[PDB]
Amino acid sequence: HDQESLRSSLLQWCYTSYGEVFSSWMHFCAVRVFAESILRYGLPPSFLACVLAPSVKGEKKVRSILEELCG
Amino acid sequence: ASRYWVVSLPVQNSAASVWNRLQEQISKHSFDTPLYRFNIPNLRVGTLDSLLALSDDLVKSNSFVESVSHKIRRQIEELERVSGIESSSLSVDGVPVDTYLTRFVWDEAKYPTMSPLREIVDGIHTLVAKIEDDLKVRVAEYNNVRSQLNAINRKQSGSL
Amino acid sequence: MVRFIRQEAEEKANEISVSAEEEFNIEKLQLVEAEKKKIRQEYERK
Amino acid sequence: GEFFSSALTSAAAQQKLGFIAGLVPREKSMSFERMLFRATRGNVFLRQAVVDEPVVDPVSGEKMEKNVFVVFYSGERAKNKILKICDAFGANRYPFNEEFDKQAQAISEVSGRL
Amino acid sequence: LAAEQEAQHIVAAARNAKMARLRQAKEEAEREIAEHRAQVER
Repeated sequence: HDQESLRSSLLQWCYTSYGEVFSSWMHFCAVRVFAESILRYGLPPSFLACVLAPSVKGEKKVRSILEELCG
Repeated sequence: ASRYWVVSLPVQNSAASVWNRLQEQISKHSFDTPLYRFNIPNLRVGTLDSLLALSDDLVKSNSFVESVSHKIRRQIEELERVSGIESSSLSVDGVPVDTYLTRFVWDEAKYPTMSPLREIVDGIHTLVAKIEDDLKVRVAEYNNVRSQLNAINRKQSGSL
Repeated sequence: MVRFIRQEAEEKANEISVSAEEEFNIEKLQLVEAEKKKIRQEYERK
Repeated sequence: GEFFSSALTSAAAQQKLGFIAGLVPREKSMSFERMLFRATRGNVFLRQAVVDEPVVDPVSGEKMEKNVFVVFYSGERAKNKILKICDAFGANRYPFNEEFDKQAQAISEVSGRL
Repeated sequence: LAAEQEAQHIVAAARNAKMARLRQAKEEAEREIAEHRAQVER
């Protein structure tokens, strides 16, 4: 019963920590936006990219649009 | 879970119909692409050498993010009772995935210092490492509880 | 590109110079404190 | 030394930086542009040869299409990767003086020694 | 180039002129010490 509670209550705190880790990953993505801005533009942070989880067709269309800055 | 899937384009290299059209009114609406973003620049940026150092450290930052994602997707889900935290409950920077991915408001004073991010990135990485360490401590506690599980009751039911 | 590097170099030099000037002011305050202490000592001796 | 008038003009047109003097073979054009994008970032300028003559290897006289080139490094942090890229190029690489006359004199002295 | 001129004597001039601010701090320190000494002597 204690193991089940830990998987339900202590692991509820683990899920809260997972949400905090998701927040940290969002902050990391925010930092990476400025990192890419510095890498492919001037030093000051300014980005016009986007973050999502699109389908293959949408990613292909985005790459076709952005082929002016292809890798 | 899902690994990183963010696109790479500066302000001067917007792929939308207009430079400011990345957030909305882009051709992505026609293709139903869920892409969204909102600017949140830092107070200042480092030099060229600082930029190169940050780019080098971005690999370690991505590795740490991947480790945190793997831990969150494995330890919580495997317990069969910890995956109850939905996207709203696990909202990134206080906003769900619909809004968290549409803005960079996480660059506020919580993980970074709202300042030149050359060391603020390392500080936020250390904070994320501490969070992952807490998650690993919880996973170890769950493992010890499972060790407490499958106890002497696992033997025969008597007369055996 | 190079103009942004120019601003960073000037900003770093400006901040360093201001910090050095503030440190020199603090050192001067400590120096006048020591001078006042030794002046008090010599006045007490006199 | 040829880059002391070509690469310098290219950098002036494109504009603290490092010296990426060395070499890059005729087949290193892709690696100079497609690769090392993080370090170069597109703000650097370079002058390269097309291996007009077979340049002998630094430890071999058999020679190949080992063109020599001089570029600008985007700081020491980027110069760390620039040195690795130049090593991957593997052509007849040797640093020279910044001055065009001094670089030409060094080239003449090395040719006389050879 | 422009970057070379930026990293040129333009910044080293201020780096060396920080000695002027240091000298001003020393001068004001000496003036304050002399004023305090005059006051206590009086």
